[PDB]
Amino acid sequence: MIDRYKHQQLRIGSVSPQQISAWATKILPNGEIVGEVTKPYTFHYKTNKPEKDGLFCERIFGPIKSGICACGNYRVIGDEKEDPKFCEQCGVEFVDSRIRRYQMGYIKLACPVTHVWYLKRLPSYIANLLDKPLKELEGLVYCDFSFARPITKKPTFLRLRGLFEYEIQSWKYSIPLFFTTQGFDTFRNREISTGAGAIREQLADLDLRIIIENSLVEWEELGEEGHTGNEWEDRKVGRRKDFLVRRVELAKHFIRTNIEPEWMVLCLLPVLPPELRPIIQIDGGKLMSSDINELYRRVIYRNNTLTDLLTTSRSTPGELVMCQEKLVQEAVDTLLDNGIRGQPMRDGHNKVYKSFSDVIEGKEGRFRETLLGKRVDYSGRSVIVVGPSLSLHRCGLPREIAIELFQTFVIRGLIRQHLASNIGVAKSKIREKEPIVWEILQEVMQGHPVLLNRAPTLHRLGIQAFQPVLVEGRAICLHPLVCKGFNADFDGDQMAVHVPLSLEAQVEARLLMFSHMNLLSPAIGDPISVPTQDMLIGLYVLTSGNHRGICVNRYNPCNRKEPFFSNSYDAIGAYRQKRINLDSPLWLRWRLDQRVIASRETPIEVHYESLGTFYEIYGHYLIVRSLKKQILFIYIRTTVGHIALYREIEEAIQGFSRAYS
Amino acid sequence: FQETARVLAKAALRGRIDWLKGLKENVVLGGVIPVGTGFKG
Amino acid sequence: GLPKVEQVLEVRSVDSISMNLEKRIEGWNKCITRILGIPWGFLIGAELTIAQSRISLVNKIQQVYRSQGVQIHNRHLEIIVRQITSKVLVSEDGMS
Amino acid sequence: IEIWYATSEYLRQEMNPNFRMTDPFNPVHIMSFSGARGNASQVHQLVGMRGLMSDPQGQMIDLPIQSNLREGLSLTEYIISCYGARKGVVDTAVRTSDAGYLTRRLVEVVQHIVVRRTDCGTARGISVSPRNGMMPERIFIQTLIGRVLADDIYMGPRCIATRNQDIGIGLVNRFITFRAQPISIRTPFTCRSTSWICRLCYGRSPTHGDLVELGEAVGIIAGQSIGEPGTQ
Amino acid sequence: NEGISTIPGFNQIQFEGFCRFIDQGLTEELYKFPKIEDTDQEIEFQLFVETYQLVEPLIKERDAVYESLTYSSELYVSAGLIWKNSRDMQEQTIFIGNIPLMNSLGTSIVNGIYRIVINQILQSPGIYYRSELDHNGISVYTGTIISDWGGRSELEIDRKARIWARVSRKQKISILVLSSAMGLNLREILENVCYPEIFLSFLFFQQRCELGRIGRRNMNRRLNLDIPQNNTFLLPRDILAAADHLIGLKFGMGALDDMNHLKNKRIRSVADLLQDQFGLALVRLENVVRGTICGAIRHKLIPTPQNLVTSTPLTTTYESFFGLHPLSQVLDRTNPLTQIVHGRKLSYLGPGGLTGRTASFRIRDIHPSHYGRICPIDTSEGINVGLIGSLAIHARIGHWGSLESPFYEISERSTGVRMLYLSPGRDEYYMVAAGNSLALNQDIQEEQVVPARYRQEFLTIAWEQVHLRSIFPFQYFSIGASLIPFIEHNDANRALMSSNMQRQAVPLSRSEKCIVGTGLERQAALDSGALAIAEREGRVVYTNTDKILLAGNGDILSIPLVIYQRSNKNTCMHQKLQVPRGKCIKKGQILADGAATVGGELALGKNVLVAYMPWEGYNSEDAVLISERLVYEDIYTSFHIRKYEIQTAHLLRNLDKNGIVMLGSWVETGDILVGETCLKLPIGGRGRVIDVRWIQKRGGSSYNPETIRVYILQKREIKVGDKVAGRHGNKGIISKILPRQDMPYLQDGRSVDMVFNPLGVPSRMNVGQIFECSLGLAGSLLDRHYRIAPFDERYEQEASRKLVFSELYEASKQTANPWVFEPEYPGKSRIFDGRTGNPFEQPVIIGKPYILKLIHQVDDKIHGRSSGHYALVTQQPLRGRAKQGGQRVGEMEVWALEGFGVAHILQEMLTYKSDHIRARQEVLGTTIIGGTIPNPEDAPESFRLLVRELRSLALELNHFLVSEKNFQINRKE
DNA sequence: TTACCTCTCG
RNA sequence: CGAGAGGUA
Ligand SMILES: [Mg+2]
Ligand SMILES: [Zn+2]
Repeated sequence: MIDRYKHQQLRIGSVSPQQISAWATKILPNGEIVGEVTKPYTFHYKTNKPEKDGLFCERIFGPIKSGICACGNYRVIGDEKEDPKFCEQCGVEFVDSRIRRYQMGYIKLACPVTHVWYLKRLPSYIANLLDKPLKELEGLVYCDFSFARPITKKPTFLRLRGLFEYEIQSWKYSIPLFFTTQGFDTFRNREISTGAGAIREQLADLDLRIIIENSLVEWEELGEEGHTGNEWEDRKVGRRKDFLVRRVELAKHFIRTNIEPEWMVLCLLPVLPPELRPIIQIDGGKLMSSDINELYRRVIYRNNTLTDLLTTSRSTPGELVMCQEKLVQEAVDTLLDNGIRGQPMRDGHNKVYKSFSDVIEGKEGRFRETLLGKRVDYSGRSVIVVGPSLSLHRCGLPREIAIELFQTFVIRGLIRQHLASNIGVAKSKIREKEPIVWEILQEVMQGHPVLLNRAPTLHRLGIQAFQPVLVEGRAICLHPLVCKGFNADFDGDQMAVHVPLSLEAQVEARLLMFSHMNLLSPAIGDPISVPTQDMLIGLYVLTSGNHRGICVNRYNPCNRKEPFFSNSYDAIGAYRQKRINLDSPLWLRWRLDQRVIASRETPIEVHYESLGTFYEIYGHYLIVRSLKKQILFIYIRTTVGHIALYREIEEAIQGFSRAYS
Repeated sequence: FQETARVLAKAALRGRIDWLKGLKENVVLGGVIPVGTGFKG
Repeated sequence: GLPKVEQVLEVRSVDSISMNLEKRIEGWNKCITRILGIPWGFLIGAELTIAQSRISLVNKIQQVYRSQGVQIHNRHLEIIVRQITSKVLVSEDGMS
Repeated sequence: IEIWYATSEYLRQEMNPNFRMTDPFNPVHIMSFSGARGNASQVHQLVGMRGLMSDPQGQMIDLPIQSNLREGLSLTEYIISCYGARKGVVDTAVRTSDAGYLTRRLVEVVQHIVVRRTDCGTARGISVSPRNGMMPERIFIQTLIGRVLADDIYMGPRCIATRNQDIGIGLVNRFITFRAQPISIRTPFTCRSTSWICRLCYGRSPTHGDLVELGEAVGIIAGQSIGEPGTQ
Repeated sequence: NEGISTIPGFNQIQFEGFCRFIDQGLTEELYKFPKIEDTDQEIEFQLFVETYQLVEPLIKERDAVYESLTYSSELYVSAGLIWKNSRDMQEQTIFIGNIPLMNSLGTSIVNGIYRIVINQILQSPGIYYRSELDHNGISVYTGTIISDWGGRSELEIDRKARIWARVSRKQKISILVLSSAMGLNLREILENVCYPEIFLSFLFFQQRCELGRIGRRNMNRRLNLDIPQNNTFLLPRDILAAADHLIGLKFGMGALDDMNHLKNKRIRSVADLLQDQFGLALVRLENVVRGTICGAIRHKLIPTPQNLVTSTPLTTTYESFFGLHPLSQVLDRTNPLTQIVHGRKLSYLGPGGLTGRTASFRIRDIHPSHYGRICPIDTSEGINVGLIGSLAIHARIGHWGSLESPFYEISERSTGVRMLYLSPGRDEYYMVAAGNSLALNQDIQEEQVVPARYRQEFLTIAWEQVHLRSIFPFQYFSIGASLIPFIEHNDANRALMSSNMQRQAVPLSRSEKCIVGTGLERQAALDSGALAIAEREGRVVYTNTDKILLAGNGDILSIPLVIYQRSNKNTCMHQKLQVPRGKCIKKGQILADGAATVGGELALGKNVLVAYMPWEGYNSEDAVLISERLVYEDIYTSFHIRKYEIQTAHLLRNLDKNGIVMLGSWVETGDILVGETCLKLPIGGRGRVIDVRWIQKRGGSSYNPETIRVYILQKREIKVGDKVAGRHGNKGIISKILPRQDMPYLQDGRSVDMVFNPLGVPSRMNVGQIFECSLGLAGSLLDRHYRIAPFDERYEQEASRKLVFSELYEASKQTANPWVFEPEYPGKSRIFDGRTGNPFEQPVIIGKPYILKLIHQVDDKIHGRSSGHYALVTQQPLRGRAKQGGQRVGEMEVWALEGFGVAHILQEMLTYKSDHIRARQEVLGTTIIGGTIPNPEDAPESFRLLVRELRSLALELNHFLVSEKNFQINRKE
């Protein structure tokens, strides 16, 4: 066979600054760009209207009510024939409020910042690429230290070629005076380095193919006199040995992967769509406003302070800018992954704030909590009861539960039979509990199955399907023999019901999820539905037997049972008419072939007569034979109880056969 | 299923591509799982 | 009981499950190299380690279940055991 | 400790003979013998002696319990008995939790395995001998049922079984009568891939008693099967 | 003086704790208040603690609940401020704030809610020695110093003498250096310490150094020392002594401590917590006072002492404690038993206490020290099993935090006996016996032997060598276990279940007392608070359903009664009079009865005729078959009241002029109760509107939105699906109700009310029920009620059998019913079938036991949903019956569906039914029309959200499909 | 561990 | 809506 082929793929990748922009940018009829949100304002102060350039702004994130623009007029969406996509007065985007769920916005940052994950891991990805001490790259990042030779890409007149150096005491003013206005800037950019602009630039001009060459050589040289020294030393030799492999690998991937190494330090910053951070008025909820929003404002603020500081005060020293650079970085860090560095970063009243990593992680993290399982419609719950008379394929469903689950189906019926004019008309009939609603409900559920599950669903048998039968009362009735699979008892257990809507779904339930089809357990092949408690007691009693010797007769039978029956029906009859008891011994003629399970015992007495007939008495049977060696008669000693079990098993087989026909 | 941040980072860097050939993955995407009636033959 | 099954399945220490086993595996590896050549020695050594390991792990889990009267078929344990035992580690000396 | 354990144990041993010989139809016997409810240990406590108990930290308490529930436990005995009960309650709570972690993790390792092909094409199989381990015949039988043979088995010039044939209880028995020692079976360890299995290597299904169908989730069934017996 | 000679009141601990806080606690905290002056020198404030007065409550307690206020008391204290500039004195008494008051029962009413404070168990400050087995060779030993601060101090000795402090994360820190820090000479140390040679060979204060009084005493006992009690510090000599002991262990001369013993644990209570909070509040008043002083400077104004201090700090602290502390909980008022049990609870967890997931297995087992103090049976099952427990009947709290069990001294002395209370430590050193003196041989009584406890062990010794005897019947158990009859014959596992179920019983419309009981039902009623007892002696002069007047020596006292009122758990409270007019009463005697109480005893259930036999499968597993008599004679009917509240066609028939539904209306789901913003009835509530309350309110910035509350009553009868239980651990759910004619019947003609399965007793090990059913039958016939204390076999072997069999015989003879006692099979009889008239084959157990109806009813349980409201972010269905929500298909369920191979069914659950907005809206239409539903192609919202969230952390996820036929790659959105 | 229910509180 | 507490099976 030729396989039917389907190819699907999912790709994950870090994104460039230009992309984050395109995710959130539009050009209006005026020709004006929209998208960056600058102000920290959320809505309005007691006005309940989104502010402009605000975290909830309509123009950047889409309209709040459909068709009603910023101005307050309403143009009918569904028609683009003569509708300004963007109104002259305001950016309207008239079509839908759904966009507020999906639309994105971006924030420009004056200072380059660094992502936490690459830096945080002990085998830091940035460090692995850098080949410089982890402390040195980090120190520059969180504390004021300045690199001296930032770019190896371009030649520079000053030549200390130093690393991060704390002291800027080196003449810097005379150097600026000697140099032209910004002549110093060209030189400084080439040489002096600060913050993370330096990291971004060092990462940006790096030679990967060269990096591999150096590494391999160093890796080859290391291992000289390897495995031949004091315990302390070898350990160190190895740790370097690996850092080297790890680094070669990262670079190789970069060569063939289309992801640019500089993207790790971030120029633009992304913003979640406004709905996903409802921040609804905390009208007594008190937590309705999102911490997402709270964290967002801080980054927005420090950034605005810096943009102004630079514009306002070129004269003010780098000390003013240096002070607030660190502040901006820290807000972003908490927003991305707080607790990575272990900083509490919490308001005193508040718990440590929720970083976006927390949102994703764990049981309540998006993937486990929402992606793997979800709440559903067309479902119900109630307590369970014994239901002995039901058949294996059936279950009893309370009527109140049913009317809820099968409502749509009944409305159709009322309309189809023309007992109601409109959908609204019918819903009324359902409420007055008129008797007709019940005849229609019964008709609709006749060949439609339903699914039942118990709470701790340990194994497949936890969910099984049944044909529902309407019952009055408020509990679900279940067949006695299905309880082992569900592990259910009748002392407070509850169950849930689901209805299968599609035709495809309905076929699967009848054909692959019904009890008759699943009578053997998955683990070794054993029967899962077998008679278990009271039922077993009854079967044992029927087959238990009768007193045999001293128990039935006081004195030896030597010094000195009777009923003989021809067909089994007569015997069962005598039991009813009280002629005999369940345990009384009896003799039954058998016309068939010696199927009685009994021990291999030779006859107790053979009695042989002169004309030729021989009678053989065994413990449970008498066989009469003649000279021609033919068995004239066989009689079995038994009790009524034994014949009753045989008859039921036999009749059931024959009945099923006669029904098929 | 356990270390979500750590895995996701390593991957973004390497541009990993996942061909969706297992059960759990297709559940997240809300698409027919390739088992049983879903397996096509 | 259950703790033991978690221990066996999560193989924190190879010796922890069976002492006799660690012995064999460390021993085999040292000895095999001298006896056989590069193309064939790693391959044969792997096949032997894989075979003993597989028998022991199934047998250890199973003894715990049989003590308490729980009977589970082997095929099921084997699907799980294979994944535990299906991978190899390239060594320090190997760079290409 | 020793005198009391012997006394308790002899009494338990002798309970069933007393019921079967002197009162065959007693309600307590019917319920236990039938299999309906009750266990010998549970009955022993109602009708014999409860016995020596273990204190926390595993030390016997030295005061025997000479009473049963019908007769009535003394205050001192009742207090000693309580020890055991806290152990049970603590174990049940713990066991329910531990089982779930083991199951979640087992399903994850083997979720991807589905039966995707009819024959892998392997010509290798594991060999099962009655010897090579001291195997009670039971164990020998259970391993073999449901598996497909990887090579022909012959007694003299006649073939008992051919490659690609499933093994059932009747065949296994013939192998036992005729003492055919080395049997080679295709098994999950003999397949050629780790992302899927083939029908012949997996063998007969536990549910429907026939070769597994293409498209079945063998892995989810395995995780669940090892885990559910865990509650016990 | 109490508890010797009688069972102590069940609320005594709360009463004593509150009193201690009111006087001693208040004074101690007040003293520490600092005199406050600022800068180089400023005005000085004086809080004179000598004169503190607490004044009476302005509102009465009933009013406080009606208007949602808090019942409290006002603290007025005198103070003087000498403004630095003035040099003169002004004195006034400022109203510092409000401190809450307790009712005798032990509850506090705060913001309208009855609240109760639970007790906590924590490790006591002191020195503890542990021997840690060492991974290599010889074992390491260690010492530790628990403190009120909680800092622990570690000292350790290795195989080579180490004497190294382990407080530093670093391995080596010197204890000797700490001794030198104390100024001790090296020479001084040598003279002080024994084992000098070993130490020769070897040649903070704010938190750890304070040891409470409890901490000091423990130190002095463990290392014999006798620094006086007023001293409360980590004086250095102690550290030296500790080292000396540490080495003695290395040489064999020592004891390793057990930390689970109760001599090493302490109990905090209402008093401690309240005192603590007072301190926090007081520090907050200092902050406020300093601040107003600064304000005075700005305005340059002469302060009035009152102006400087506000009442906010005291009130706010308590309001927060009651509302948010872990150990302050709302009282369960389901039944009278629940109210009494809640107070007695003890928790290991709490603030500054253990957490359940974290805690060790060993902390959750019984220890031999618990006897007489903490009940062995009661615990809360779950991940919290073993950590929440209950105080025993005869326990009390000592001067130190420790608990105490009463013991009788049998040793010869003048009096020859006294009842004494012993600390958990003291009694390990005496031999205690619980046996009796009824054995005599040819020697004397003193030589006879008995089982006994000594040093945490059980042994057998002669009567001469015993010192103390345990004499009380209910001493080792809590209130719930002490309400079960014939407990000796029920396995202990069941007893946990049983105590739990009594707490879940519903007060019924008419109440009846039990035929068989244990005798503690009488005290349980007295202490619940549901009865009206006399406060003065007198004669009853007028009785009306609303009130009673008692006239004693020239005064007339009016006692209000409770008619049809709601409880926290939606149950009804109603009091009914027990006293005829014209009768004399003494103080403390009963005047009226509450719900679930008849004649001064607790009555939570009814007595019914029952048979134990199999019946057509209706009783399979644990299910019950019942007669209709119970339904039509109203044996098990209960009243339930719910409240619905708001803040400010056929429908609207009920509403009045203002629009609020009138009293006496019958309402059904959908009907508006109070007039867009309309409040409407949920599903399953249908009842008379018993009352409407337009409550004006204060406290909010606006006059608090007046609250309109509606209260609705539902009368509920027994139905299929209800849960019923007995007192011995037996629980079941009703499966069928059958007409009297079809029920099994006796030789008297009567038909049994309920039928239970008989296969249950062997598995669950409760033989108590068989003894109780049989005695019940006897009492009904002979007109007797029996109250029997536990453990009756102390008197003789097989005592219970002798009581039951004898009583059954008397009933059989006096009323001539021979079936009640049958000599061949005692306790069992032969009964007949209603359907056919034929005898059942084997004899069956018939009796009248006491059966209770539980709070879990079917009506509350049932739920259904189609369509409906959807959530904002996840866009999934809502959770909860109240919220009209869906049900969860979770991880485990998916796995099962996958095993079956039902892919289509699963996809549906993940898309159309939950979270695919476009798809969801279509299916409702296809179904009404009659069409086919297509398989969805786009992604659900759940997936879309993940992408957006990731794109927020700067990562991109894309889904592409590559066409097999032409090789094109298409990006799905 | 799963599911289920009620409440209070800023 | 975020926390806390009491239950159920
Ligand atoms: Mg149950
Ligand atoms: Zn007794």
